[PDB]
Amino acid sequence: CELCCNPLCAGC
Repeated sequence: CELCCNPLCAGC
């Protein structure tokens, strides 16, 4: 998620 690898991460 710190890389926004998954767009459903918070803030992505």
